[PDB]
Amino acid sequence: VCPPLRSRAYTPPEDLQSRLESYVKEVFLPSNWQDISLEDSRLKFNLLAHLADDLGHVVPNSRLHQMCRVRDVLDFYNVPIQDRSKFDELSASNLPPNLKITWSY
Amino acid sequence: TARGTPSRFLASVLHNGLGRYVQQLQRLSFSVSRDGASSRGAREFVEREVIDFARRNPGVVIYVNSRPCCVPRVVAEYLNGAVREESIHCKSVEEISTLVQKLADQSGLDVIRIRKPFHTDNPSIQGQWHPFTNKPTTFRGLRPREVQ
Repeated sequence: VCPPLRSRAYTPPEDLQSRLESYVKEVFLPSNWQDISLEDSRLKFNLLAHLADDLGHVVPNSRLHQMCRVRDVLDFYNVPIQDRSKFDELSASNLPPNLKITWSY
Repeated sequence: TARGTPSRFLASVLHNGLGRYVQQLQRLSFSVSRDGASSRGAREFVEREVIDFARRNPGVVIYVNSRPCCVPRVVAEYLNGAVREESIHCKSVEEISTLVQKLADQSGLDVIRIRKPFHTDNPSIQGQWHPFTNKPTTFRGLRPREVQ
């Protein structure tokens, strides 16, 4: 009944531009579509909800007001997020042979 | 005070810098907490500084334990067999980096009073003074007030 816990790990797709273009066209057409304002709540909600369900990653509450234009949305979705433990982060930092790290947790 | 404390002469481990210099520090163990304010600096050290230190000092083996602890510590072991335990509790990254570098520079010799600021195994080249140096010899080796 309870879905498995989702990783925060997100890698920006190469074809992100085309995806965003199509979704903007669907939700809203004008030239310089990057400069389309999201002042209207209905349109903004629709766009962001679609992108969240499709990409599996959502804009946080803190960053919502910052999403003034479509350009800002594009900027946000081209930023990678890595979800891994600190132990994993240290291990995959290309450690020299003399350095050894253990985790007792 | 000196009278209240042990002393030693200035020494090296195995004539360290005579043939080739060998770094005395051998192993360096860090105990760091994942959560805990004491190990904050220590964590940041492990994040940025320890990798570079390890690269700079290949002769030293660095162990990072990452366990629950109220006070984080660094344990330094030397070739002569000395063990030094140093608390990095509530220290900045700069302070820890300083301390760790000091441990690398130090030998395993005890930090007690050093009796003489110099040590030589061949103090004399011309020959150590004795009473008969700067004394003239006499004919037939006659003592004072000796008839024959």
